[PDB]
Amino acid sequence: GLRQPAPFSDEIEVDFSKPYVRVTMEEACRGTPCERPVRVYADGIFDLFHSGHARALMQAKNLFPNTYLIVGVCSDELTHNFKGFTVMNENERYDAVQHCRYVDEVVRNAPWTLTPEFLAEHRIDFVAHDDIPYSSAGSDDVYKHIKEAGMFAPTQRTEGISTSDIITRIVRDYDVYARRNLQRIQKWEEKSREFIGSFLEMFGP
Amino acid sequence: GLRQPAPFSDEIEVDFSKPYVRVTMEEACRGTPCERPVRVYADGIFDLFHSGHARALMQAKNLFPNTYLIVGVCSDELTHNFKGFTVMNENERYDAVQHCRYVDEVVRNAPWTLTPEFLAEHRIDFVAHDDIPYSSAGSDDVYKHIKEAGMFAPTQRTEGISTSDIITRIVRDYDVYARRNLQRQKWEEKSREFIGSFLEMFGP
Ligand SMILES: C[N+](C)(C)CCOP(=O)([O-])OP(=O)(O)OC[C@H]1O[C@@H](n2ccc(N)nc2=O)[C@H](O)[C@@H]1O
Ligand SMILES: C[N+](C)(C)CCOP(=O)([O-])OP(=O)(O)OC[C@H]1O[C@@H](n2ccc(N)nc2=O)[C@H](O)[C@@H]1O
Repeated sequence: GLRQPAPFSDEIEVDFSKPYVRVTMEEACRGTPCERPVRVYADGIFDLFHSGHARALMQAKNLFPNTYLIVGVCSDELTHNFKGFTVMNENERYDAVQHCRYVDEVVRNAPWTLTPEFLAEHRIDFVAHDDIPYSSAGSDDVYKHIKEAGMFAPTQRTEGISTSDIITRIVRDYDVYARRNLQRIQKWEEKSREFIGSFLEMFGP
Repeated sequence: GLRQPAPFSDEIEVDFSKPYVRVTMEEACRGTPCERPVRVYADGIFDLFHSGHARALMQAKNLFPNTYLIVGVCSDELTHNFKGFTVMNENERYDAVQHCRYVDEVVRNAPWTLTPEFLAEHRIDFVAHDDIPYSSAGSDDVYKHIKEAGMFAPTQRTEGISTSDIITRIVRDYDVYARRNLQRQKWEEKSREFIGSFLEMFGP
């Protein structure tokens, strides 16, 4: 079992007498020595941290026999810009992921698009996300180049769970509930369907 | 690290050739030889599983040098009955806890009140929860009897976070957003009463 949370990128002592060398799917799947695990990077908002996230993170932890899971979490600032609102701000979301079971390391304030230097800095061998193209402004897929590098490792999305769902579950209930106490309208019953959807647009795609 | 989730209670084998024998704070804090960890029970709804929960569990895991953390998760039925609603469904919250870092095994469909024979089958050495007396049912504290056995290990609530808080953030903005679009009166005065009432349904 684990008694303590996951190290932030900062806490950890890293060595540049160690050159940057990735591994190959074959070399990684044959499985790595204990001193040299495979290093994988998964990224996201992780708003309303839930099972869908955690399973993806488990998928990611298990890609190879010996693996080190690092997880980039984006800032509120970057997220509100390119995506929509978070219900929970970055610190809560930083704390959340630290408590996940398969998480070795947390990377704060992580970049929307990944750069050669980020990958070199954090010594990343592969990258874990779902195989849908991510369109964030200017790009049809922001993982395209990581895919092309052969660096990309796809994952599977859990069904029935998502941050939109958790929001729509609540909002749907309050909508009818508020209006009910107002009675104690007709256009609302019509626009209720219209309002809720629009509301969740603000939270992304 | 850990590549796999937490077992459930049933999913694991248990050998009853071992009689039920608890352990004192003393020889527990002295530390427990490997094959005999200390077994601690923490319980809750874990609706909207969050970091207040997760750290609560971390303390629980850390109460002793060698500690086995069992965590019970109460049913929708029990919860809707004795507490209020859950936006998360019992099967969802069963899954949530599985992915927590400090949790060795999960116990589905937990009791609202803990019983001698429940503590017997799960071989529970101690119990971790906050020291605020828990009043539901007719009990003004449901842990009092567990307290009195000296079997209780308190924990500390995190702050700024709780399952009720995540509701109000989401809720609030929508109360004002809807009304805003609505114009396309007097709701403002009552608005605070509304939200408050809405969160009463999920508990205190
Ligand atoms: C901004 N990026 C593109 C750099 C990082 C990706 O941003 P994002 O919006 O995909 O982050 P997110 O928090 O929505 O998703 C985190 C990860 O959890 C996975 N996920 C999410 C929800 C869900 N029900 N099942 C999942 O498997 C997604 O595939 C993703 O790989
Ligand atoms: C009903 N019981 C007593 C049988 C089980 C306990 O029910 P509960 O209402 O305490 O469950 P809950 O989900 O509200 O709390 C779960 C656990 O997380 C901890 N917790 C929760 C929120 C928070 N901000 N800080 C915390 O430390 C609580 O101490 C509790 O131990």
